Amino acid sequence: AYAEWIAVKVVVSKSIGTVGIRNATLQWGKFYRYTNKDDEISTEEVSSMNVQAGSPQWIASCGRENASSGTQGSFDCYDGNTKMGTFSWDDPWKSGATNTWSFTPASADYAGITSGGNATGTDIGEVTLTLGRFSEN
Repeated sequence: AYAEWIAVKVVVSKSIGTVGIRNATLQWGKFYRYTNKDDEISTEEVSSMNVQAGSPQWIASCGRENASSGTQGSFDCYDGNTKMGTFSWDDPWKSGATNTWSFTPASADYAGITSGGNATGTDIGEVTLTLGRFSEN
């Protein structure tokens, strides 16, 4: 249902400049133009987004309307040709389960730090994903 939703704020550091959102996939639900759940966006369009440092953009997904299922999917983040990592989430419809989400870095050259999100809510809600390029101390 629409009540199961996540919205990911993609924050690109000046250490990267531009992040390509690629390889978006959904096991359940749809993508939508935040904040309007009726304005569906294709997986191809999400997978064409370029996010610029200083101007965050949102990737939002919800369950299909009136469906007894939630939203579950992923997208990849790229620095040019180089994979940075993958953001994934699971927001089930049935009660008695925990919502999950994560960024998994492809290497220690990049990090994606998350803040916010409801682990036990009907919805995950808003999660901020802050992406940067790093070197070992």
